[PDB]
Amino acid sequence: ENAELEIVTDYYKIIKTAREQLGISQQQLAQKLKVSENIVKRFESGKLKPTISQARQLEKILGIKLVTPLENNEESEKEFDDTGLTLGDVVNIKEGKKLEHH
Repeated sequence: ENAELEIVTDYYKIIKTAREQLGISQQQLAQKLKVSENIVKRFESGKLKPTISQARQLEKILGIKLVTPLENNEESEKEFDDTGLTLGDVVNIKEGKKLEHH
């Protein structure tokens, strides 16, 4: 049934373009949100949606949104979760912060 699918997920183009600009994996995103890789595919297929506190955290999850390698106009305040920034600021003693997709 195609009425039980979704495109108004709050998870479309706007975020999608940009999470990919950061290269961070499905499994890595899922930690940034306390969920599974398997749920995040479920949103990207229209089968499931995030909740309101989660929708609240997606806005905040990247500090950003919007952009492809090509998208030039993007004027909006950078807006990131504090655990997203400030508890993120590690591995601190190494360069660039030593992430899993690096």
